[PDB]
Amino acid sequence: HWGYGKHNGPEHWHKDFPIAKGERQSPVDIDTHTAKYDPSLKPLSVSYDQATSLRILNNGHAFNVEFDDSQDKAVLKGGPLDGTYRLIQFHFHWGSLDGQGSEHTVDKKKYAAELHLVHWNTKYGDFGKAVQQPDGLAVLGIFLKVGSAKPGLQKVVDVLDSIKTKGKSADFTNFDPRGLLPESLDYWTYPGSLTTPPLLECVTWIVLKEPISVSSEQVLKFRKLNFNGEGEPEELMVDNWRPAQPLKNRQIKASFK
Ligand SMILES: CC(=O)c1ccc(S(=O)(=O)NC(=O)NC2CCCCC2)cc1
Ligand SMILES: [Zn+2]
Repeated sequence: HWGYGKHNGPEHWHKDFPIAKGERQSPVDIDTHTAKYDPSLKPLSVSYDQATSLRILNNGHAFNVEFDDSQDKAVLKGGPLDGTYRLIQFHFHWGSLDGQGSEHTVDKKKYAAELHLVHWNTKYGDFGKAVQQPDGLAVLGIFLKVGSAKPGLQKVVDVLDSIKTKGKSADFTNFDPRGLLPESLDYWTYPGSLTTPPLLECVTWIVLKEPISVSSEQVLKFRKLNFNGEGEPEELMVDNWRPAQPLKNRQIKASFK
């Protein structure tokens, strides 16, 4: 099936998933100087107090921390969003080296990695139905650079030896994702897509300006992960990112001057 190699990589995806060359594909380059401050943007409300992690999954693409999205416990609202969006999962995309890994770029700049806190609109009832809708998902994009450790990322780093290969999963309760947030909620926003197949055009994107600092050792653990399944030739999970896509008929709004 699809992957990130020479033969199944992003440039091959359009064959099985035509929308890949569609009209609102993610990620994009964020031209910070082309983006308009939008006064009419309401403030971003990130309400992660009752957030309930359950499991961590290696799906052979990335790893997902899954949350109990059976009630309004950890929600994204305000900003550009109309209604309430439930956190289902977060995952990263990262590089073979520190000079790459991010999917979104800022004035063509690539970060070491990028966090997707994935939420779905509660008016659609569930995630599968939400991705069928243009306003179905809100993804909170956060850039990772290498420097200081993120203390609140270490619990996730420590358990990754337990989910080394495709398919493997671990109980992962009580993780507080507020420890992955930067200081500032300043953000760009655009209409966009899932960045992997099926690349559905169901995403309101919210990328924070302020990156979080992770340690080289924290990112080195992500790179020790495996695309392949247990008992298979070792392919290291690195450069699991989609390059920037054509902006087409889209304006990127900013929450700040
Ligand atoms: C753009 C973006 O953030 C996003 C892309 C795909 C999906 S999905 O297809 O609904 N999720 C998964 O089942 N897999 C996950 C995701 C892709 C890597 C981590 C693993 C969810 C969010
Ligand atoms: Zn993602």
